[PDB]
Amino acid sequence: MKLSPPSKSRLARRRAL
Amino acid sequence: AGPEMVRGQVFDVGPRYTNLSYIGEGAYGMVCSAYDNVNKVRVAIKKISPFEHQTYCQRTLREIKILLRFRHENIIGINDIIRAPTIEQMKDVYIVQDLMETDLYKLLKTQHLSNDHICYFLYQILRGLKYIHSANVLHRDLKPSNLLLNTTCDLKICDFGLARVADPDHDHTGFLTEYVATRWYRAPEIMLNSKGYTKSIDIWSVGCILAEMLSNRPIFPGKHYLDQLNHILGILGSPSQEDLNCIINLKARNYLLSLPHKNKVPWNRLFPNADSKALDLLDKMLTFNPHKRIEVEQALAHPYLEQYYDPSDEPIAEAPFKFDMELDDLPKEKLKELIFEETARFQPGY
Ligand SMILES: Nc1ncnc2c1ncn2[C@@H]1O[C@H](COP(=O)(O)OP(=O)(O)NP(=O)(O)O)[C@@H](O)[C@H]1O
Repeated sequence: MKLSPPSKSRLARRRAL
Repeated sequence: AGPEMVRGQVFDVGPRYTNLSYIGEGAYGMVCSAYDNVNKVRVAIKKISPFEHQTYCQRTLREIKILLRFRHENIIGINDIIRAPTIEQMKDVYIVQDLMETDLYKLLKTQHLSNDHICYFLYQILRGLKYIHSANVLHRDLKPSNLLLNTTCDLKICDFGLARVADPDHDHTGFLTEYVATRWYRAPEIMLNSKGYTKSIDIWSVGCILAEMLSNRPIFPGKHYLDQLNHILGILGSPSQEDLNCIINLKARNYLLSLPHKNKVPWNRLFPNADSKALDLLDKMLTFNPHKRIEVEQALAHPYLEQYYDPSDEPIAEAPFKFDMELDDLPKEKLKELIFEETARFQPGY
């Protein structure tokens, strides 16, 4: 499996706001 | 034509679920993916066949009751359960869940994780554990194979068959000698003691998982509990007498105390390429003395996890989890009844 960057994950995206 | 068989055994889950494909097996369950003809998506289905063994019945009941009650982004849910229409006919149970793409055990075989991935996976593990612990439940069996993962980096904890309500006076021998696939993530006190377990046993396991994400090797492997304890002592150094006073059996304690002295190995010597903040947190999770381990809330507030820290979005349970009665001393026949009752709500036309 090729992981996407964590920043693309929904929970991570909530934290980035 | 007919009920589909996978790797030799029937998965009697049609007509709703069809086109089965093997994913893998644990020590108790065989897991396949399946197409759900109602919702038009592929799902995961775990078949267990527990009813001839009291302990397997316990696992099945605990996992079903707990996962049906819990609701959290980083914990696998149960969406459906299939079993026979009568208790007499019921030999198998099929637990239907969201299909995750892999687990951490499988992924660590194939690749070394970046620090960014380690950090976010660790955050999710602890966020899910916060919810579990808030319900006064110990998972008791955290390990890479029960951390489910997707390509989006979403992580969900699964495999709650050994989960118990925290009770430091509860004395359940059985756990020490019952078969499991791996003991390498177990806290030292639970390799030796049959009671007094606390939430800190899960923090130990998470520490072991963190170490293994850093290096792609298990930190404390071993052939059995004595070998494993030697691995622990060889890294953490010799426990103090007060550290070892948590061990109940005096001859076990005296055995440990009599072993050759070991110095602590500094974490940055074992993991020279690891983030120093990660190692600081690791150090605070992997302490021999259970009372001295960081607990989940303070761990979430550790600097390693700062980019993900937000106490406004780390949900807790509405109430402690409760079993109606102590399962330990119930006959397998009574446990079967309780499993039948808990699964009734999913029967067609209920
Ligand atoms: N919802 C799921 N989606 C994808 N894979 C899953 C899912 N549930 C389980 N698995 C996989 O199936 C394996 C076994 O599931 P698990 O619930 O741990 O089974 P078990 O036999 O009851 N307990 P154990 O021996 O501790 O693994 C896991 O390690 C995963 O690889």
